[PDB]
Amino acid sequence: FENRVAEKQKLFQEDNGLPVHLKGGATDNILYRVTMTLCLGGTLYSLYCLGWASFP
Amino acid sequence: QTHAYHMVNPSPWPLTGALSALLMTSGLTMWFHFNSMTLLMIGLTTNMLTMYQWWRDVIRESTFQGHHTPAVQKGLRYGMILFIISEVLFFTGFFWAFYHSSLAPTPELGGCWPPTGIHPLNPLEVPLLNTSVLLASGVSITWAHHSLMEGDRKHMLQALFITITLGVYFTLLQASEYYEAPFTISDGVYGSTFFVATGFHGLHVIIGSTFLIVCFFRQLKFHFTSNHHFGFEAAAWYWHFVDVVWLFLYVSIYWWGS
Amino acid sequence: YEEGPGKNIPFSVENKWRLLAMMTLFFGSGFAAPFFIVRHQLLK
Amino acid sequence: GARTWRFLTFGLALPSVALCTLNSWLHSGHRERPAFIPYHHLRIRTKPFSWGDGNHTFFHNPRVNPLPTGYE
Amino acid sequence: MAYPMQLGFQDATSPIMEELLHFHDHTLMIVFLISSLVLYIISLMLTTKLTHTSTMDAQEVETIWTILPAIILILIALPSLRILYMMDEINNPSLTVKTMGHQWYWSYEYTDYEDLSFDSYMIPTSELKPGELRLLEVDNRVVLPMEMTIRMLVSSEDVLHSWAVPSLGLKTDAIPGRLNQTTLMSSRPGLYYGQCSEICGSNHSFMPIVLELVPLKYFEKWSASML
Amino acid sequence: ITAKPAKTPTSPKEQAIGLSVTFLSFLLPAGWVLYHLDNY
Amino acid sequence: MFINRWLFSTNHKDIGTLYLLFGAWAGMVGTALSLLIRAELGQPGTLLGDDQIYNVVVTAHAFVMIFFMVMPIMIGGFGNWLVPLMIGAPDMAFPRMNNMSFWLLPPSFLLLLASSMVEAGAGTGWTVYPPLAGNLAHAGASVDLTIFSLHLAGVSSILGAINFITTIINMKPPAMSQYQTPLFVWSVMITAVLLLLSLPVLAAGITMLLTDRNLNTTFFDPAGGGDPILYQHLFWFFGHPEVYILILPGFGMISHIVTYYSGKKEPFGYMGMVWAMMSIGFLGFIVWAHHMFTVGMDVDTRAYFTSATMIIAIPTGVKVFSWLATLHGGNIKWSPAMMWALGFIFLFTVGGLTGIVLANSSLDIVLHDTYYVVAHFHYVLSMGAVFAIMGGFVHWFPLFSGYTLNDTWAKIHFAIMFVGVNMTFFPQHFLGLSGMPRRYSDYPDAYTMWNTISSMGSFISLTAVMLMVFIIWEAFASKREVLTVDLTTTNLEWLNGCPPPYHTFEEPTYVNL
Amino acid sequence: GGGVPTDEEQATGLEREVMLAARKGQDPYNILAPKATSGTKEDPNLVPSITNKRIVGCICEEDNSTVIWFWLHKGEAQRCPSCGTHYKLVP
Amino acid sequence: YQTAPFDSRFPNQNQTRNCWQNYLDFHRCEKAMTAKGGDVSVCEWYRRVYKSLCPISWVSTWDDRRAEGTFPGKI
Ligand code: HEA
Ligand code: HEA
Ligand SMILES: CCCCC/C=C\C/C=C/C/C=C\C/C=C\CCCC(=O)O[C@H](COC(=O)CCCCCCCCCCCCCCCCC)COP(=O)(O)OCCN
Ligand SMILES: CCCCCC/C=C\CCCCCCCCCC(=O)O[C@H](COC(=O)CCCCCCCCCCCCCCC)COP(=O)(O)OC[C@@H](O)CO
Ligand SMILES: CCCCCCCCCCO[C@@H]1O[C@H](CO)[C@@H](O[C@H]2O[C@H](CO)[C@@H](O)[C@H](O)[C@H]2O)[C@H](O)[C@H]1O
Ligand SMILES: CCCCCCCCCCO[C@@H]1O[C@H](CO)[C@@H](O[C@H]2O[C@H](CO)[C@@H](O)[C@H](O)[C@H]2O)[C@H](O)[C@H]1O
Ligand SMILES: C[C@H](CCC(=O)O)[C@H]1CC[C@H]2[C@@H]3[C@H](O)C[C@@H]4C[C@H](O)CC[C@]4(C)[C@H]3C[C@H](O)[C@]12C
Ligand SMILES: [Zn+2]
Repeated sequence: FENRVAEKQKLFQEDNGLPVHLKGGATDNILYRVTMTLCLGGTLYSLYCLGWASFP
Repeated sequence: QTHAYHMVNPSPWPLTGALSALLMTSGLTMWFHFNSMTLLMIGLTTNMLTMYQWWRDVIRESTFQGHHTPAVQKGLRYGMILFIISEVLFFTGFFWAFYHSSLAPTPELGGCWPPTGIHPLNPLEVPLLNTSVLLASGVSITWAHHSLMEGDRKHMLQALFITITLGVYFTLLQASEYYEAPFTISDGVYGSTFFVATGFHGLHVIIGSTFLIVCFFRQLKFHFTSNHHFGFEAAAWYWHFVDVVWLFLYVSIYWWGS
Repeated sequence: YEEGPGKNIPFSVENKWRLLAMMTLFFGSGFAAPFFIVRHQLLK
Repeated sequence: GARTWRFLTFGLALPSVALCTLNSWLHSGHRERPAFIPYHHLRIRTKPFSWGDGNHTFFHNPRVNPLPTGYE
Repeated sequence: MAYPMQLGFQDATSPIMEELLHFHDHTLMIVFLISSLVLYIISLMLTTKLTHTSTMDAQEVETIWTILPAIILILIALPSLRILYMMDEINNPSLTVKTMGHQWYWSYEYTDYEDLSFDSYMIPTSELKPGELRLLEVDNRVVLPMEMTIRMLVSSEDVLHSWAVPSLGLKTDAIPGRLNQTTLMSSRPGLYYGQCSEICGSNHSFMPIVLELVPLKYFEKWSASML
Repeated sequence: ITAKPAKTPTSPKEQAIGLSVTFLSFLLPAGWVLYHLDNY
Repeated sequence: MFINRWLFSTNHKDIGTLYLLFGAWAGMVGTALSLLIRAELGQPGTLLGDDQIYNVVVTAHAFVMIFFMVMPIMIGGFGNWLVPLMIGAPDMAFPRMNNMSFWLLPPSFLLLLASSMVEAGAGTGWTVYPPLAGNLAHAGASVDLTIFSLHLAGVSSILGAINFITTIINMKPPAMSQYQTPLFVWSVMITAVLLLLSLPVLAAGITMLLTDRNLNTTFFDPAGGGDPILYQHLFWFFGHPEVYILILPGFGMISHIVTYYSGKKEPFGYMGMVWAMMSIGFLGFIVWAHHMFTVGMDVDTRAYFTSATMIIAIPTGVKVFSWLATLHGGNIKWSPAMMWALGFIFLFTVGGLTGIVLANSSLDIVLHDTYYVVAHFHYVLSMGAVFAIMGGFVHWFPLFSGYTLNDTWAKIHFAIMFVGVNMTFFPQHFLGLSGMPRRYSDYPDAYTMWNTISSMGSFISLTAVMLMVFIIWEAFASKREVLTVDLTTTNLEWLNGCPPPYHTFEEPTYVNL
Repeated sequence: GGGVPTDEEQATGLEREVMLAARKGQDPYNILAPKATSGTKEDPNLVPSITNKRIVGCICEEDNSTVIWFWLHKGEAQRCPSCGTHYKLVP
Repeated sequence: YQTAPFDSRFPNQNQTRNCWQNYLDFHRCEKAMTAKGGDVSVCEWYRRVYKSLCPISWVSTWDDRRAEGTFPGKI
């Protein structure tokens, strides 16, 4: 393999105001949206599960 | 700023981590009592997504953005040491459980250790092979460390590959020994102490092996310098911790407890 | 981010009467919860 | 040096693993399972397991792990 | 038993409970004195307009306020441990009685000679006889000989309980799979009450203990009558 | 400590309203539950 | 912007603020639970008619007060706000991991409130002893939800301890030794070391309870050769350190408040105070079995645990006398925070002394599992932690908010609370000496007078809590903006103004050697 | 056998700035404790700043546990209010 | 015989092993005596001690397990 660290340093130091978790580009936004959707949706489902289990 | 410390970009991973904890625990609840794995499989997935993105961002902040000054690296050194201490005290509780049960075997056991009807594994067979494997991996990871410090890319990769191979060998041997064992987790306090203590150790071997594989790919991608490679040091310290816990299990449970 | 008195908090203090409503609901919901938990357990 | 730790890896550590691998290899082969005795401190069931029929351990081996009622 | 508006311990029924009373008086004097001295010194520090705000040297005074507390702790520890070892000393019992805790009642076994055993349940409030004590009376009392060293052995057939009789200075946890020993000696005839002293579920409040202390001859005839 | 006078002074009447509303937010819901215990 | 700031924080001040809001909300839940306890006991007979619900209320009261009120306020709230400011650090070592310590607590709290809502709750006591907490006597999800609540609170505080130790060791000005850090910073470092070592042992024990309940292990089940008493050792190996964890940051805040309102530049005997906190922390690991004097342990073991427990009075005495020596010669300012601190010194001393009574195993036989123990810990822990929290809250509110409290209202609040807690807890000594068990829903008739007075006291503290909410409202409603603070030369946390900017110490302090 | 980058080749951002300044004996990110002068009005302690004020902590005597904190402003030397040691801002 | 005397092998609050040891000793002795067809009366001391100390449910459970072949002690 070849050392491509300098090209990743240029990408992550680009003066575009993006936070580090989104600075890789469009793929970061997708994986973020998948993660937060599963967390928030999962959490709403856990509250439904509590509602169900709170009664006999 | 005219200090050397890292002001971290606002991050969603602490929240996704906290919610993954909620989904894993409520999921285990739903699996043990309401016959369903759905919540648990969502929690495990979000937990793996959180860990991936969080440690990805740490690599972005250090290798790619240069935020790991000597002061920041010194902090991560303390954080990893303190994390390892907390894991030692966790194992201490299981060792206490083991010594408590085995030093004063109750009448239900036949008043002896090992209990009546327990046929322990021979400590000189696969458990001794496992000891040789983890000790060997402590030597190979040390070779990997010195190769990296000396600027030797090929030997660092070969040594670290050997170390991971031994971690996998240990894990496959242990899986095999679990399957072959004539006793189970339900075989009283002997099975309870054996499987829970070696089981948490097994999990730590898988976590440590995963950490080493992360270091292997980062090395392939040239992330580490001959002087700056804290992810490698942290994985090596964790790996020595896993070795040392094994030595204590081998002497206590496998040998003294047989 | 806004700095200074009334700006370093996740709730507004721009209107003392809306703030009273929000503080009422916040502390009130916490104090009420155990009474409604007991009611729940008694009604099963 | 890396040179010394490589010397130890190939000269001592892996030869040890090879010797213990030989030792394990030679002492393998299935030993005879003991007479089933329904001891009350073994095959504990206070709650069904959350998988299978509730009565099988997670890495149940029919050859060497009896159920509470005996070998399958 | 306790009486209304009681401040201190139930009157001692056993010599060891007498010892604990005298030890508590000694300890409580020390607690009163230290409490009072701290409140007085607070009030002394807070009642002058005179000031001294420069750096104060601490080492002379820190000797006083480590050594004096060390001596006070030794003066508590010495009689404390004398009593601990006195309770533990070999007494040769005349009788062994077992109690088993259950949700939510005590059973008693007297198996030195015959197989005598019975259940002991709280009298419901609605069934108390005039003059009887709410939450304290049982149907079947633990009849025991007065003025005799008795070995009590305590266990459980379910969850943790704890077998307590405050006026005898007794509290022994009732643990399944374990046989805990204590000794009981009453100086007097009478009725001595206690209450389950380990949270054991929804009727923890309602599984009391009643000892009935009588002459040996009466204990023997009661025992025979209970077979 | 020193401080400015209140930018939005809370008169005695305003304080009686805030104190009353605060106390009621604690007392009414718990009171409703305890009053209805028999019914539960 | 709101989500980035309050859900995605990497800022020690905003995370401190999240912890204070969480802990205040938790305090309302824990107070309601406490009032239900005292309502059941306020007259003879049954109020709830369901003692499983009484036991659930008692259990939840303790978990909420300990895990969701005291630890988040003292460590998460004051610790995150003050520690970086007091050492001139720009933030915590792990500012993103810090946010996860915070966000683990709402889910932990949700699992506890789920435990109480499913089946018949966990009516176990906060000790969660098997076999009562086992899958026979507590069948169903309630105890497992309680275990998982503790797991998440445990991870929160372990990662928090790693953060505080790293920050305090690594992020001081290079000229500043550990012996030039303020006592509050010492108190948080020592508390963090106790959490780091103690919580993993709790985690191991409650994990064993989980596996006994769900995977047919028998750690605590005699039928498999287990032992209920092993659970008790693992729990209290954690639980004694935990009670020092609950008071140490309070000791730290009391040192600062007494120093400040005495008009002193420094507490009396700084190195003695450091010595005392480290000694308490160490001895705190070797005394746990004083929670087990009635389980049937050997006489020599009881003699050791009695002796080792009494030793803690020596360093603790050094602190109490050092606080009085700090007042000595002070220009005393009778602020509401000083009143809280003086109430702390007195009430902590009373509770500490009843702990020395309990350390005597012989006397503990008769006092164990009685209201004497409840009286001891509501003095030393309940009033101690709460008085230090209220002192620190009234002292630093203007730093955190940029606004002043009404001092007259805050003095009224103190006076009501002082009356209420003493009326509540002092009579519980008489109930314990005279033999009233703890964890009871009802009592023999003789115990009526003290239970009646205790329950009437509980309503007085309720009035104080309601007034406290009004007082905080009045401060934000009126907006009196802070101008000057005295003694900034020995109170660095004030020197960046009220409130300090989002980013402080971007340019670090200059300290030469 | 080579192929591992050095800090000189691959360090970036603030890590690199700290690396390059240290080679020159310079400390722009405040990693080292400054050495006191005699602290007289003639020989004041020189306090670098990127702004017109900076907080000074004064440990007046060796092993004092109490640090004395104050803002040092651009202009005339100021004195520690405890020991009178002189400090002068050099923006 | 009034009750089981103090036994210096078991001097502590936990008397579980005292009950267990005397139960084992009785049944070992009864087997050794029945086997040669000697007299079980030599075993009487062990019998009186375990009957005094042992909970009825423990003896009952141990007796059932000896008859089942699941008693885990050596007799
Ligand atoms: C803030 C929390 C906190 C603190 C700091 C303490 C401090 C102490 N505690 Fe307490 N304790 C609890 C919280 C706390 N405790 C809780 C929650 C429980 C019960 C848990 C449960 O069952 O739910 C408990 C239970 C508990 C027990 C078990 C009782 C039983 O269940 O039977 C004992 C036994 O020794 C004990 C003792 C002590 C002692 C000796 C100290 C010492 O550290 C006190 C030292 C202080 C002083 C002594 C006062 C100041 C000193 C002087 C003025 C110097 C001079 C003094 C002398 C010479 C004596 N406590
Ligand atoms: C910190 C710990 C703590 C606190 C504060 C309290 C507070 C109170 N507790 Fe207790 N309690 C325990 C810990 C605590 N408790 C524990 C561990 C048990 C044992 C449980 C078991 O047996 O398993 C227990 C048990 C217990 C019992 C015994 C139950 C039984 O044995 O059956 C009783 C009886 O009266 C009692 C009452 C009260 C009362 C009336 C209050 C209060 O009402 C007293 C007044 C205090 C307040 C009202 C607090 C206000 C604080 C806030 C609102 C926060 C504000 C926040 C900011 C400013 C940022 N509690
Ligand atoms: C090669 C070793 C690798 C280990 C990975 C294997 C499986 C799952 C994960 C293991 C994690 C470790 C320990 C958890 C407890 C039990 C598992 C012990 C190890 C194991 O795998 O034990 C098996 C039983 O597994 C069982 O019950 C399986 C039960 C599965 C459910 C797990 C329950 C989760 C518990 C929650 C963890 C709490 C975490 C606390 C965090 C601390 C925070 C402060 C043994 O099989 P057997 O058929 O009984 O005997 C063999 C007979 N031929
Ligand atoms: C598949 C099985 C599922 C089970 C769940 C857990 C599974 C797997 C987890 C595997 C752990 C992987 C951790 C990868 C961390 C990568 C980030 C990293 O290593 O980051 C490094 C910093 O270290 C750091 O943060 C150090 C951060 C270290 C944290 C790791 C600790 C182990 C985590 C244990 C987690 C759960 C344990 C629970 C058991 C009860 C970056 O600095 P450098 O390396 O100096 O580089 C910079 C140079 O390039 C400059 O020249
Ligand atoms: C990204 C957002 C987050 C995603 C949330 C998704 C929520 C949807 C989950 C579907 O719900 C499932 O329904 C099944 C029934 O249809 C249940 O089966 C289980 O319950 C059945 C009920 O009888 C039983 O047969 C068995 O336990 C078992 O099959 C199962 O438990 C439950 O999970
Ligand atoms: C521990 C915390 C609790 C402290 C004590 C609370 C103090 C009481 C506050 C008032 O609470 C209310 O009291 C009313 C009665 O006074 C109730 O009305 C009830 O009774 C009225 C009079 O009979 C009826 O008109 C209403 O319909 C009926 O709901 C009402 O529901 C309830 O909210
Ligand atoms: C040819 C390549 C060079 C990589 C590079 O310098 O970019 C070499 C260097 C070290 C090699 C690795 C190590 O020699 C160890 C392993 C040896 C096995 O025979 C193949 C896989 C194995 C994991 C190798 C993969 C790959 O061929 C590597 C990575
Ligand atoms: Zn100076």
